Amino acid sequence: NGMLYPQSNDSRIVFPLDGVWDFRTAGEDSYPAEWADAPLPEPLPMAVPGSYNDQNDELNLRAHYGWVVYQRSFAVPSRLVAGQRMILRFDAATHAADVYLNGQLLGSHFGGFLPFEFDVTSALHAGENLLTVAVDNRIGSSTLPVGNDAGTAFMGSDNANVPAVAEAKKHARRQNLPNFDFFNFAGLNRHVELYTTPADAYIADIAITTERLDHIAGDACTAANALIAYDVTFGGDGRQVRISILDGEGTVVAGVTADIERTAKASGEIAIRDAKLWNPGAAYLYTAVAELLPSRIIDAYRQTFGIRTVEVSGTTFLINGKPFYFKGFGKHEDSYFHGRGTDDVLNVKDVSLIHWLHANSFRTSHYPYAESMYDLCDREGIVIIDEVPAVGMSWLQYANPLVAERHREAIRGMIARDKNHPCIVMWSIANEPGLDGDGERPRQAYDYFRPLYELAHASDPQNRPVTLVCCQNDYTTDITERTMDVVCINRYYGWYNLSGDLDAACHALNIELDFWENIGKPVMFTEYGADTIEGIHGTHGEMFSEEFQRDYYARINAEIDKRPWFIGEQLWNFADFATFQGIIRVEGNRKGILTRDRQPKMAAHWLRERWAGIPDYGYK
Amino acid sequence: NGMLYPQSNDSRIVFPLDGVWDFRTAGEDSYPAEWADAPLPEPLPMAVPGSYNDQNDELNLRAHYGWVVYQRSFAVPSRLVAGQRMILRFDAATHAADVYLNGQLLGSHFGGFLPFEFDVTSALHAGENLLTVAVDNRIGSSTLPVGNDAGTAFMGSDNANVPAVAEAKKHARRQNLPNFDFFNFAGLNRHVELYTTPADAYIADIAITTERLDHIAGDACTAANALIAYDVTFGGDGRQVRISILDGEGTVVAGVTADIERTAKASGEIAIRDAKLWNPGAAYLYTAVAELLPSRIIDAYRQTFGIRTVEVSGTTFLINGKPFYFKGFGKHEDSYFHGRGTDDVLNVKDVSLIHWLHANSFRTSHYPYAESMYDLCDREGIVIIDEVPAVGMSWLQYANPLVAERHREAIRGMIARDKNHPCIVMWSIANEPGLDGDGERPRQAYDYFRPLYELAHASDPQNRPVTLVCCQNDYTTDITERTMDVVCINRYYGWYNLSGDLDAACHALNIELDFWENIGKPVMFTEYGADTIEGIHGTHGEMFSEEFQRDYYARINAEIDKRPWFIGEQLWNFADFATFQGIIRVEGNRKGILTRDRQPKMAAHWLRERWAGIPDYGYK
Repeated sequence: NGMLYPQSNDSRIVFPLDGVWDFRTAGEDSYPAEWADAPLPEPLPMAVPGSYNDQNDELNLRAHYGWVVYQRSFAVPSRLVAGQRMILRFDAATHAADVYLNGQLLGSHFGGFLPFEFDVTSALHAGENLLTVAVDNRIGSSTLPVGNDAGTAFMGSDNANVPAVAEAKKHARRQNLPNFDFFNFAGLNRHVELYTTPADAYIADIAITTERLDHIAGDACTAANALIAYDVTFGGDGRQVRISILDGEGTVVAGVTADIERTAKASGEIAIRDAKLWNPGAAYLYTAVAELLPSRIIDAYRQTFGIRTVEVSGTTFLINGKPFYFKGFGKHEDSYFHGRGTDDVLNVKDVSLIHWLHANSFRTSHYPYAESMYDLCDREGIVIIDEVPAVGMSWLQYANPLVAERHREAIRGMIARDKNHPCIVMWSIANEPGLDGDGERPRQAYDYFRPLYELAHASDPQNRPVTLVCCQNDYTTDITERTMDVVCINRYYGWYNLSGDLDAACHALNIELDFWENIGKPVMFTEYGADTIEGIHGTHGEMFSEEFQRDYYARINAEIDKRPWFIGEQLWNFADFATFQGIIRVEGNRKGILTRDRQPKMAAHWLRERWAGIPDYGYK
Repeated sequence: NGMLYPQSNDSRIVFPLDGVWDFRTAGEDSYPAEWADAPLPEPLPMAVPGSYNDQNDELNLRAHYGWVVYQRSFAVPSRLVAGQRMILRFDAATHAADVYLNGQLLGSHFGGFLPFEFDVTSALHAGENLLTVAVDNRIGSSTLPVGNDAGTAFMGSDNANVPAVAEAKKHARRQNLPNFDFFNFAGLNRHVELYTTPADAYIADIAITTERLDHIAGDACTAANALIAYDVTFGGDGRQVRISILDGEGTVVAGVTADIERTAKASGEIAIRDAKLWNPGAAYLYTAVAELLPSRIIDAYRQTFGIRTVEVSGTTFLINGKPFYFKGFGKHEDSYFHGRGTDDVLNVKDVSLIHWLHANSFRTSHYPYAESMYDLCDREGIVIIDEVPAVGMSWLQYANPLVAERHREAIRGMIARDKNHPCIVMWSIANEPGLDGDGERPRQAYDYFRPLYELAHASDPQNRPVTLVCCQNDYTTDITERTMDVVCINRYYGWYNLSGDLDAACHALNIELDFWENIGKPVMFTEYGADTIEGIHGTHGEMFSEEFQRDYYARINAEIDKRPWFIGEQLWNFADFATFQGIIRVEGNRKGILTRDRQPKMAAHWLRERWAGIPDYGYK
């Protein structure tokens, strides 16, 4: 269950496998088995980590459907592997992968956005090893994120009644048709590494929680006492683990030795007096050092954490008991040459842009992001809503057992991966599924989602709030969104409807606001905005101009400011990003308040000025 | 019935009324009629001719619904009006006008793209005269071009099932919702002038026709003999008219003196040897000078004309008996500050661009253009397909008698204004009306359009072919298009359907071309294309890039080159132009091969190269 990010220390070494690999495209539903047995013939170079789609302009890899195959060699010293447990970790391979080492199948994985690993202690050998990783990009009616099996991509144009068109569709080259509004970037999107733990007994998982705060200071910077809980799981095979709590200067401030009981597990609580709390805008981090004992140490793992509480109370969202206000946007992992490939230079810049804007939060629309971005947000005091790739879903999926299982896997796997970040305050279990309509459809959606909501509460030792991000729908027949712990709505009044009329758009919004006023749940925007081509200007700004985007936020934000129970504004989007090509996507989605190159459109300046005058705590 | 453009000479003077008029916005369904009795109060300046929408950036005149009132003063010497018939001509007031001169209502007009005039002999007086013109911009289900009474504009986005949207629509500010893909520019779009004829008897109309050509040269530059026919109508009240035919040097090469018979009319024929023929790419113009005899001259008009025949024969389009191929585009009367207002600097520049491109034709999409433009294409050898504003129609309109009358007025009024131009080779009676479907719908559309097809044939003394420009539809249940003289199809395979997939698009195209091969009529494109933002580039061009627009035409044009019966390629559009705002219109329609400022995109260079190798005659 545990997927602690590989660490190097006195018991453990991490050997990164990143670099420029060999690569070949292969078939729509096969690849040659002998490519895992001997060097790939006539290989193309491919950097990892990185999407493969934008790394070759001689090929049209954006159009590729099916498999591709990655390969490299690596050698490691014998004295490093001797006696150790050897683990090969894939931070992400999108969407599915088969992995081979020295011609032997290690195993397969499905789920493009969460890590998997393999024990390679016995397949490794001395000298050069040959690592082949076949990667399947296919999406469809049973994958998460959801592909369309036939027809068009999401928000695609059609003339389906034209006989020529129905006929030509039967014979068109097969391609992935996203039922989601971002490009289907594929491949070894995050890092690959070999790493070492002791073999006889090792730390397999840690979980740290904030159980209780007594007498939080008026400014929320400290509490008189913090009660944290620890849970350490071990693998392998009278034993003990020492747990030391380090403050932000590394000083030991608490420490206990705990008995390991046999799914070997040490569990307990620790009191921290004068604890320093973690807050949006004022991060503070501790470390939990777990040392498995035999003076010598058998195994060790340093787990970062932050001391804070999260609680929904009536129509308030309380962090360390203070009424928080979300200022932010949905993001994407998306950039010009990487595609969805992790890039920590961009993560760092993006976090400073978040501060420059005076935002305080974002959502991982629409898949768990690379692990380092959460470590960055823990240290920079940015709040995250962590979301699974359950985007594109409708009634066809709810009745599909394989989708339900993949959905539960993504939820468990996300929470297992990310449970220790203080910056995560809330989980999202889907983006824009079909929840409304008539007949049994609202109930069928409810019955699909209610156990997933429960599953997110039960997998999280911190028991954070759980939401479901809702599309623009008939809010009167949707019975699912209103039961979430926070209502998170995507609304495009004045863009996809009442187009360009901000008066009518604000009047429509207030009518739906009047509906949510009585539900008695905290409500926030998780999407709203307007496609905007930088450099299109007008004195009376129309759709696609910079002015219209600034006018859109100014008018919409003035409405929600009148609602005490509206606790957050996460717009769509932080930055322009790539989508499948289509008549409404001008080189992708252009709702960024920043360009794809992260430059600020007029609305970013206006939003930065508004957010500089809105406090994290106490705005409502 | 005739609308000869105002001409000055020994018997007639034209007094222009263009310039900077006074102006006011008024109400949605009314304006103050006492404004005709005195200077408009607190007036704005407004240049005439021109759309008013983009002449004031303090107000949002693009958003204006209803009436505006223009006004100016003018004075002329009494010795000029003395004894003369005084005609006040509006070349175009879009869409409807009430016209007042010195407080007297002169009358009203509907039809925003065709000239209309009033006899003011008895409403003029010495000194300053006060001219007041109310202009009505409203469109709806009984106008041509067609507006939508509720709902969205054409190609508009909606979320109609959201209750807040349905409720906000009831109270939204009224705006015109075009059922056509171009901005509803209104005002005194074309020139205003007062002109003189003799009162007692005057030339009222002139029509010249090329009746027959004997022994046309191999290169079609001359014929051994040409038979032309004249028809001169007079107003007012043993008389005669002298008709002289001047060649391009002004030499009288033929001439006749004809008897006038009462409705007063002179008609006859005139043989012209070694006649110099008007062809695409090689214009030649004659002048028919009509002189009303009493040695003195009572009245005179100089009517330009060109000698050429047009004939559809099987699957060929014959100009002077040679098989012609259309190269060109739909156009728009559209530019940055003028809106739809006429601009002769622009007309001259566009005609030079048509030459630069090696194009030979365009269509007047989707309304008759200004009269100067056709004179310019007469002298520059550019063929025109002339089209009425019947755009946006479906079954709702076919049962409306007010609309059917407007449609007959537009066809008769277009052809009466334009009959003499040799550059006009073909009439279009409608753009993209609903024609297909099931039940009685196809037959209803056929019963509506067939009398209009006959009316165009019978209004035109030259009896040129008539078409109807068809939208992308189910060509197997459309039964009207196939009965036109030439089949003119708007097709967006690979743009609005099969999006981005040029192989699938070309397959679909060929399936439809197989249908049309069996029909046996000459066929041509009148629209096809791809929105394109200049500067957007990719090595594998995706939609909106310049490379995609170029690849779109390369692939499509290689398919129609395989079809001998496919007689023309008029793409959409010559240049980017403004539309009602919406999610598919990035600052208007971007399918121009030129930008709105007439700069070549990549595709314009590619097309220029293809067209330079394609002859006007004999390519197929």
